[PDB]
Amino acid sequence: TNMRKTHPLFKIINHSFIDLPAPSNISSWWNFGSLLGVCLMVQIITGLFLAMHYTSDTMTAFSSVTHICRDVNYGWLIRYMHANGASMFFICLFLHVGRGLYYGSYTFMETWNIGVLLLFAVMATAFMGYVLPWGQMSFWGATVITNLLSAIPYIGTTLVEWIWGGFSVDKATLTRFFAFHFILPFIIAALAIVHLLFLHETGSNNPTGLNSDADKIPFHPYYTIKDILGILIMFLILMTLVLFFPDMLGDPDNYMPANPLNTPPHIKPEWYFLFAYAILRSIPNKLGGVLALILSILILALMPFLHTSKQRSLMFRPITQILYWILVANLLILTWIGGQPVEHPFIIIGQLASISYFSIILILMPISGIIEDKMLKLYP
Amino acid sequence: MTNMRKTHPLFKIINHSFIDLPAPSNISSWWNFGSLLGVCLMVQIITGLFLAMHYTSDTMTAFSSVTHICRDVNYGWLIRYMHANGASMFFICLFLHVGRGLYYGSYTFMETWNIGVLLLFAVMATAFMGYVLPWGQMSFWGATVITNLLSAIPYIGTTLVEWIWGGFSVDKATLTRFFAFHFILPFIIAALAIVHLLFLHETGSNNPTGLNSDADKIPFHPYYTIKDILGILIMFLILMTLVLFFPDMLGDPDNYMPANPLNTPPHIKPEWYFLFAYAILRSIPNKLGGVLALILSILILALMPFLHTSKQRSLMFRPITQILYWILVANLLILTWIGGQPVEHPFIIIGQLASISYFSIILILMPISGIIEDKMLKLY
Amino acid sequence: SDLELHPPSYPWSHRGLLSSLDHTSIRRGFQVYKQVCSSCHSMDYVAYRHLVGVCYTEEEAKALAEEVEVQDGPNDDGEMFMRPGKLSDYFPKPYPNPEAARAANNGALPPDLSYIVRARHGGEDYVFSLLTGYCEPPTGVSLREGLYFNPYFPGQAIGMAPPIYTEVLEYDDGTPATMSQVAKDVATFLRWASEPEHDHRKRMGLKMLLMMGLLLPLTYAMKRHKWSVLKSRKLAYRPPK
Amino acid sequence: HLVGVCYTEEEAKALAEEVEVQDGPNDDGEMFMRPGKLSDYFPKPYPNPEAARAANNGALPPDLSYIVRARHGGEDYVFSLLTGYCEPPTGVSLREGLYFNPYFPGQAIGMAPPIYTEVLEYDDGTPATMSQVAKDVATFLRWA
Amino acid sequence: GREFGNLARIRHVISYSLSPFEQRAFPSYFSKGIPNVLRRTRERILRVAPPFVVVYLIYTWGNQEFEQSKRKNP
Amino acid sequence: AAKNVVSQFVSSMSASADVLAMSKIEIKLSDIPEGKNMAFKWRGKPLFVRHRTKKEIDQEAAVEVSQLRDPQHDLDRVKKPEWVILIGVCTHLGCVPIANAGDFGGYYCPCHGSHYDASGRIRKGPAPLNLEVPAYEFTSDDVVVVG
Ligand SMILES: CCCCCCCCCCCCCCCCCC(=O)OC[C@H](COP(=O)(O)OCCN)OC(=O)CCCCCCCCCCCCCCCCC
Ligand code: HEC
Ligand code: HEC
Ligand code: HEM
Ligand code: HEM
Ligand code: HEM
Ligand code: HEM
Ligand code: FES
Repeated sequence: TNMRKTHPLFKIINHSFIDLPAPSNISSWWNFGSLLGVCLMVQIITGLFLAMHYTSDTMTAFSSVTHICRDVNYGWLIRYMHANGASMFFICLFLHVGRGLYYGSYTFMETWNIGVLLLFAVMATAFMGYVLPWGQMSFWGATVITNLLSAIPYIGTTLVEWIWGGFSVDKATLTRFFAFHFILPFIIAALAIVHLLFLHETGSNNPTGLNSDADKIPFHPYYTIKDILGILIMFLILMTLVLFFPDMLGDPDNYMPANPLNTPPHIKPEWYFLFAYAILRSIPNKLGGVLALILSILILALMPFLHTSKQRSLMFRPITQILYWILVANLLILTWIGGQPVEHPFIIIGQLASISYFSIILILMPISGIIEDKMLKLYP
Repeated sequence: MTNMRKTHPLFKIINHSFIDLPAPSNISSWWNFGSLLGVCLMVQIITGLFLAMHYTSDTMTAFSSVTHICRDVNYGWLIRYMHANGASMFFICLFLHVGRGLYYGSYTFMETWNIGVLLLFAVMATAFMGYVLPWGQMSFWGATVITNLLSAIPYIGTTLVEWIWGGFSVDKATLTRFFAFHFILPFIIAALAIVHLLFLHETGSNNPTGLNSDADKIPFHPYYTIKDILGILIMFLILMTLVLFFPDMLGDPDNYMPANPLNTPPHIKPEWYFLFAYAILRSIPNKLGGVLALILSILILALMPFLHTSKQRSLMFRPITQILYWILVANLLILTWIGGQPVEHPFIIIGQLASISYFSIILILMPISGIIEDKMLKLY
Repeated sequence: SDLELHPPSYPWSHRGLLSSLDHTSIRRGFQVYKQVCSSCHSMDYVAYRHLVGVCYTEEEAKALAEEVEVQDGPNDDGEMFMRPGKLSDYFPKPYPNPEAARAANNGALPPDLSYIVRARHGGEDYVFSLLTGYCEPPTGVSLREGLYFNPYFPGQAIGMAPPIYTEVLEYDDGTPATMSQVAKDVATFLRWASEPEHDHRKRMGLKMLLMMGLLLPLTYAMKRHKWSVLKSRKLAYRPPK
Repeated sequence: HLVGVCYTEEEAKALAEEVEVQDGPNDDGEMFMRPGKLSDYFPKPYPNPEAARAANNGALPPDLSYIVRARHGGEDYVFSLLTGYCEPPTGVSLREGLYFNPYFPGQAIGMAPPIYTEVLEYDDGTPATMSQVAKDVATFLRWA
Repeated sequence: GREFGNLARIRHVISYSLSPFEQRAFPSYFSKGIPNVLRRTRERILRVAPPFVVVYLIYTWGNQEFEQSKRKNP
Repeated sequence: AAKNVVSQFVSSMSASADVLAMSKIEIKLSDIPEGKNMAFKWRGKPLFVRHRTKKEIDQEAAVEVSQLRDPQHDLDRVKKPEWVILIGVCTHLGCVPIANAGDFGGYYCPCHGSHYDASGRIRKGPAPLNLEVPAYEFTSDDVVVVG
């Protein structure tokens, strides 16, 4: 008789958010993915209120951005909220991925694959969105990334000309990047619905890695109020970042208009790309660097086939815990190296960091799992 | 082993919706039309995406960008005129779909009907703002006329219209926000259509007889799949002979001039899918009353579930209400013809009689005819 | 040269977390820009209406806008004509195109100073270090004529002549116009020119800090209520053996 | 836009280099007067519509880029307008600077009758009668 | 499909809970929190901290080596 | 907090400071004599303003209302009949009318030959309507602010 279990619109809400059985012991890290959804929604809303005054022509892009920040009522709040929300979105995304790696959540293979497709989509969305304000570093980072994407033999030059709409980054590139940056978050939202559907088919994972069917609680009100508290905390960091220091994560050189004649002495993207850029500087080969970038994103999708243990989480695997924190440390090292000049000693440090990164993910972690199985009297 | 079609968590939805969905065997070609609408919707989106790749929402560079699409972009004329003529064909399929729902008694599915009315409002708003977008003379003056009749609302109309405008008249703020809203609205229409199909699939579809069709039901594949491919190809035939042979028989010549606030056209009218609404508006000598009558015309279309006073669902065995239905359809054709005419003799009295007969047939004469055939068949 | 010199951290009155700008300094720096810096540099994104309620009143900014001529038009015979400036007009260009700016300044283009403290590392401190930092070049370097030695400019070869000296202009409020005072005032004004929303942003940040300091413990209290339903749960086992 | 339609690249290049186009600015910061190129648009007679109204006595001559598609009748309207200049009937008086064309709305156009017999010379030896010139320019405006 | 009532088979387990209106929201907060925070820190600090310590060391070494590289070589 | 942020976004959708700057910043001066009509640029449109006399007030009041192509009397146009403030735009094609001409001493459109009176009512031409009177507010009598 009740509309919660009978009405077909409310039935999906009931079985996804109200009466969904959830483990009672999942920590605050399980907030983060839900935070990601809110971040995406927030970005879309702010993006819509940025689309109401942005003009996507090269003569009136930077001027339209200054008109947003100077004449539109609280347009500075909307634009800097959009930029710092993108940064906080990548913070939540990195912690969501690292939690999936630590607690063995990649055994949900379809959920993991939809996740890495979402990661590729949001990285492309962020890159094109940074191209959009048409600053100096926007135009020069776009030119650098596309002309290194031109490194595929016999296909690369035609592909980068068709991506550019011409010989370089120009008005056609800006218009098509505005259209593509508009269209991508809705595809991201649909893929997030498929992500949640693939998760809810099999249930979620607890930090101990055991079977949580012995003790499960309804999602409401427990994780409802936990997610509300997480949303409030995320809004605290986001509003502190937008209302006190709007430029620790930005670049001053993007406040100059785009000059094709002038190249900057240092060209770098944002920090969530920077470590990948460090890998892109690690190998002195064009095509090898491009494949290093693509495999540096795709070995996360490869890791469900790298599980050689009979225990799921890392809570009872201390050597792989140490090696995982060495991996996160190496990621911080690569993030620092990516924003450094191409000069000694950063070359050998970046090469050592990339070698350590691929060695830890590819080689050392299954060996650590095998010897942990041997020491627990499991492996022959 | 297992059946991958029925057990995969993603393929189960496609299997339940388009493969093994039980459908009535005796549904006619009108049951193609709604599926065609969905196809036409995504066609619009695809063409719109490419029209978003070369268009600049700015009053100095909107008309010039449209001419640049028509002349300089490779096959840009084809995609633009496909977008416009597919909008017209989208409304053709819309009116035939709604007329199918009215004739065959498909409005007894009340939640599906009201969701469809919401989709109808959303697509009308999308087409209105999209017609404003190329910034011709008729675009600017039609936007001015619609916003002035919105400003006819007492004590909140002026504030609402200067907040919709972003200023004291139609300017580049209005153009940019109309571009943003015209971009974002079809994805809302797509999600709402997903809800529309969800409610229909949990309530089942209707046969033209109106009887219980559970005795003779067939899978959607491979009958209605190939029937809808044939309908899609016929819809492509009409759309392609409209785009390739008569590109401007439905278009407005005065839209091919740049927008001038100083010069007003001698005749101002909206497009042909707004003309019956405009003729209903123009008949009543009260602007608040005219807007009230327009909104309540679409709302009595929404209210049509509550006027069903007959024991038979469809109009297949109800010839008096069939006659009244065709009087209503011909009256809609008359209102469409009057809406493109000026306020001269004898169009005022004809339009007033047309609107009076339209509201009388929808509200009064159809339940009276239903009661008359109920008595006349000894039903009560 | 390749080696650089980072500017230090000067203790501005707006350096703090909630400390707003000094609007008298912004007014004095606007007078500095109008009297000194407007001959070579432009302020394309700041109009005369932005000064109303920040440094000047409505009539004072109206007089400031009326003091300069704007090429408006076209007239009914299709001609450009001079008109007195109004409040809706932006600050006037020194040169119509950057090519004449490069011609009149020996190749170097003076940048538009609407974001010059937002587009430089170190902010307006660097601007202060550019203005009070001119010195005699050391032995070893011999820069080309038309250039000047500034150790804070990258490459240490700036095309800008030193524009500030003592009593370069007069102040209407009787403040002594030393070179350091003029540089500090124009740095405050250029900080305002990049962030007109600075004081409002800090006020909203103060309200946010108080508001979140109110609502983090309260939301934590409701969470601890609903989850202390479960956090005192006691479980026991009764096997029949 | 004329190459591959009516002219070769050499003929269209000569047509572009016939007319002069303002371009610049130079390194000194001044606008110079260069010969035209293939990428250049067609030269405007007036820089702004105000001098257009001044030179043509208030009336602004419109852009004939979509003048076929902006008018009912298409090129039939252009052909009837150019070959329909007739004397006004009795009962209506026409002031100086206006001309009677019945196909114009209001029937008092401000355009002086532009074409007559042998108004120009054709390259291919076609007899340049008024109706032939009007038909050719209507075909060209339909192409435009 | 995977709702309550058929998740797992559990026998002979007794569970006790109170109303939230009978128990405190923060019962003995720091007296049982600071020992538990110190205990969790004790169990995890030797596996978390030394990678970040050696990252800090490599970062400071790289900064000073960059500054020595920019320095003159008489 | 929710009411505040909803107010922020709603105020963002409203009219910006740039479009609010282009209105209500016009100052009509007192150095304009009797009978001298000039155009100001208001909201992207020409605006004719002229100072008149009582003779033209009585002349415009002598014109009836019911026989007009567009019925409007002089007091319903302006509450100060000695100041005439209209929009100098031809309502048919968009030309610029020329004031202080004709039988009644008003606007003249040269593109087609339209004759207007001093108030702005249609008297000859293809224009089917009058000239729209903009709203205004009263400062000290030297200065009137249109809009
Ligand atoms: C007889 C055939 C002679 C020719 C031979 C060739 C063959 C032709 C077909 C023969 C068919 C034989 C019979 C089989 C068909 C079924 C019966 C049928 O259709 O009968 C005709 C029908 C009778 O009415 P019926 O619906 O059967 O029942 C009503 C209750 N007495 O009658 C009707 O439906 C008549 C409907 C008339 C409607 C007139 C409407 C007038 C007003 C219109 C206003 C509309 C516009 C309003 C605008 C207002 C604003 C300006
Ligand atoms: C004409 C003599 C000028 C006067 C007056 C002012 N400036 Fe200038 N400035 C001028 C030139 C030719 C240049 C470019 C020199 C170059 O090598 O690029 C500049 C540059 C600046 C800059 C930018 C410095 C940078 O690192 O990008 C700033 C911040 C600057 N000038 C400040 C400034 C101020 C505050 C002035 C008023 C006192 C001022 N300038 C006047 C030429 C001239
Ligand atoms: C200067 C004497 C002109 C010559 C040479 C040509 N035209 Fe013209 N035309 C002229 C003016 C001042 C106007 C303005 C409208 C008016 O009131 O007269 C026009 C208008 C046109 C139009 C538009 C007609 C309409 O109804 O909008 C067309 C289609 C047109 N003119 C065609 C045309 C052609 C084909 C010409 C070359 C033979 C030509 N004009 C020359 C003035 C002048
Ligand atoms: C469909 C929704 C979105 C729209 C309409 C949108 C629109 C815009 C616009 C107009 C800009 C340029 C204005 C500016 O300078 O900030 C922009 C910038 C940006 N966007 Fe988005 N965006 C959307 C979603 C996203 C998402 C999901 C991300 C995160 C991946 C994102 C990341 C960015 C970034 C990083 C910038 C650059 C910020 C800056 O340089 O100022 N956007 N976006
Ligand atoms: C686009 C950004 C993303 C969004 C919006 C998103 C959304 C979500 C949501 C809502 C959940 C369920 C709540 C939760 O468990 O925390 C979830 C869980 C999960 N996500 Fe994501 N996710 C994103 C990115 C990713 C990526 C990149 C991966 C792959 C590394 C991933 C893998 C997972 C996994 C494995 C789980 C389930 C683990 C568990 O529930 O214990 N997600 N995600
Ligand atoms: C999200 C998908 C869509 C996008 C991105 C989009 C984008 C655009 C753009 C850029 C224009 C201006 C181009 C031009 O007309 O010269 C336009 C025009 C138009 N659009 Fe859309 N549109 C979309 C969906 C739709 C839909 C669903 C309809 C309704 C069926 C529609 C109806 C129109 C109409 C009537 C025009 C005016 C065409 C004309 O110039 O005559 N659009 N659209
Ligand atoms: C906006 C575009 C629309 C789309 C894409 C759409 C889509 C569909 C589809 C795919 C079906 C199932 C196939 C069929 O039986 O025709 C359907 C059926 C239906 N729709 Fe829509 N629809 C649209 C507009 C509307 C509107 C405006 C209404 C309300 C008047 C409406 C009411 C219905 C009803 C009542 C049915 C069930 C009819 C039956 O199956 O017997 N739809 N629609
Ligand atoms: S053009 Fe002015 S009255 Fe017709």
